[PDB]
Amino acid sequence: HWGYGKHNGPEHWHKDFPIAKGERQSPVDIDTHTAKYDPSLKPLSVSYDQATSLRILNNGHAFNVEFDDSQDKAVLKGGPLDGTYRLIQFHFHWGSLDGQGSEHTVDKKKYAAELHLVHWNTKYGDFGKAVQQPDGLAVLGIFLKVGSAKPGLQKVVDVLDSIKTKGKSADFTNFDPRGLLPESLDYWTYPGSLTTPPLLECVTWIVLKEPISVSSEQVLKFRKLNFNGEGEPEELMVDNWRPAQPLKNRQIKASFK
Ligand SMILES: [Zn+2]
Repeated sequence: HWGYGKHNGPEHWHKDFPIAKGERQSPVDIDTHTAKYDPSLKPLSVSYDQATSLRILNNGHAFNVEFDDSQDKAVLKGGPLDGTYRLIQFHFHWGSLDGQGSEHTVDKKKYAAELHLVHWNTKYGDFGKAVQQPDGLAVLGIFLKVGSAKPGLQKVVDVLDSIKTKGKSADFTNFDPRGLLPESLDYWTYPGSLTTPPLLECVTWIVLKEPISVSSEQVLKFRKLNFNGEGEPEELMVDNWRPAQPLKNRQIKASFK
């Protein structure tokens, strides 16, 4: 099955998932000079005060912090979005070295990692239905650079020892995703896809301009995770990012000048 190795990584995905070569694939390089300031964009609204985290799961390609999305407790709206999108999970993509790991790039620069907060459009009633729609998801992307610690990430880092291998889950309640956000909500936005199979073209990407900084120890702990299940041969969960895909017939919009 698909993965990030030599024989099953991104360049192979198209064989099972032909949309890999589609017209609105993600991620992309964000050419900051070619992005268009868009005045019709409304302010972005991130309402996470009532978020209910439930669990953390190693799914064999990343770890997801999952939320209760059975009510409007943690929602994204505004910006380029019509309507209300509920937070279902967040996860990261990261590198084996600090010089790579992000999926999106900014003027070809790679960050050490990238946080994805995955939301679905409440008009479609659940995540499974939403991913089948062209406006089904909104993913808020935040770049991580290595420097000072991010205190708000530490609770995540500390539980990773409990979900080292594929299939492991652990209770993860009362985590506040507001501690992972940078000061500024300035963003680029464009229409794209899931960056993991099934690669469905259902995502409005909202990528924040301002990275968060995390410590070297914090990202090191990500790199101790395993793609494999317990008792299978150990392969460190690193470089779980898809490279930048062709922009094709798309223009990236910016909320700022
Ligand atoms: Zn992702």
